[PDB]
Amino acid sequence: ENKKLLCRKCKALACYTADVRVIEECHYTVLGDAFKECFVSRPHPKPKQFSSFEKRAKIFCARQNCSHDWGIHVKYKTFEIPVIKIESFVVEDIATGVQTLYSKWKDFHFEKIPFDPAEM
Amino acid sequence: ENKKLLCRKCKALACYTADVRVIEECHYTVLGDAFKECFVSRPHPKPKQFSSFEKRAKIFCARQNCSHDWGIHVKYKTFEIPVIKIESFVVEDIATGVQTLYSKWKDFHFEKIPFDPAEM
RNA sequence: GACGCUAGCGUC
RNA sequence: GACGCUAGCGUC
Ligand SMILES: [Zn+2]
Ligand SMILES: [Zn+2]
Repeated sequence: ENKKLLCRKCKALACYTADVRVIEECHYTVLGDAFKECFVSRPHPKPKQFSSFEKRAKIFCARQNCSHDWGIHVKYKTFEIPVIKIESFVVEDIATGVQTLYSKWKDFHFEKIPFDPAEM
Repeated sequence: ENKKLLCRKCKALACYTADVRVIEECHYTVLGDAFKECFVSRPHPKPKQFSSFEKRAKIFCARQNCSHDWGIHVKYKTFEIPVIKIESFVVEDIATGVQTLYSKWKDFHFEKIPFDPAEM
């Protein structure tokens, strides 16, 4: 069932599992312009290249006074997208409100939709 | 089902699960004189007391050119005993030869006989 | 980011 | 030892 991700630090809404996409069964990104508003970016202090994408920026919660580290932003194929680490969020079940703290995506089981270039 | 612990680094036989005893359902020690031949000690650089015992020393694989860290030696009640961390070892099934690498005792499921002072 | 590794610190 | 938290390094 649908879930939302909240910033672990300030509990601000980040996105919904419906917006989440999986790349190479290993990396997690989020679609839509709404999410772009929820984080700010910063040139990565240790940028580098690996696999199918290059690491350009660190990303953080947009909430001033929070600035919680949410992960990175990368160039993947012809796209520049955010890649997030679940450890930076609280997962909340929308129907019940039950909150879950994961450390690894491997432990978080949901409909893991694979990334599709045709979604932009 | 009885199994043997091998030094993770040099693969030397250390003990059997038969010899293992649990203290406070959290800490693991080894009975018998045979095990006493398999490790050497060195005063603990960062001693301290906690729970029911006192940390006196570190213990290492007695094999020279190995000396893999196996855990500690403590005064517990009126006992001087070794306390081992499972991640310093490789578990081997005696019947099949299958080897398992655990990191935490909670993950290792064997007949965990609790410590009995009546056994020295 | 995913994973692996070293060092240090902290609690019982 | 059982947990917990930092920092750095490496790999793709
Ligand atoms: Zn936040
Ligand atoms: Zn050894």
